[PDB]
Amino acid sequence: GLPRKILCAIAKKKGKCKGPLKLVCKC
Repeated sequence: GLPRKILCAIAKKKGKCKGPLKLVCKC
């Protein structure tokens, strides 16, 4: 899988960030 920093770039661009990514990246 992709790194949590790279997943977060996509998550905040699409507007879909959730646990654990939301806690990890502070979305």
